[PDB]
Amino acid sequence: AGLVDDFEKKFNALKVPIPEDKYTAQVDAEEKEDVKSCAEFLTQSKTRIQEYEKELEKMRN
Amino acid sequence: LDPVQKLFVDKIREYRTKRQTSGGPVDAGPEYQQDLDRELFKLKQMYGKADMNTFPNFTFEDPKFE
Repeated sequence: AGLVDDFEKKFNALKVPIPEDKYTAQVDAEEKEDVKSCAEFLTQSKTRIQEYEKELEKMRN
Repeated sequence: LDPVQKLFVDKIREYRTKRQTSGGPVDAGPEYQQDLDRELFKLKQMYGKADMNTFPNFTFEDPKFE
């Protein structure tokens, strides 16, 4: 005896890390690829889109 | 614990005659000791084995990510 008691305080006292990272390039491997996604391809793609719209204006004449 | 007083006088005092000694409780009885040692180890084998007078603290881990 005193095992449970020893264990009691020690278990109630015994604490725990929380499990590591691996692969959290995602937060970043996002936003930069996101600039490619969105902005870089976006803006270019809108630039394309507009010329056809302007030219569909022209084709409306 | 139970009854009849002349018979139980023979036995109920013999409940506690055993208890009315405690280094070999009027007999621990070598056979009791031997088979006890057998079953107490064998019990230990039949148990889980991570010492029973020690605290199994924690472990840590790291899960599959790509």
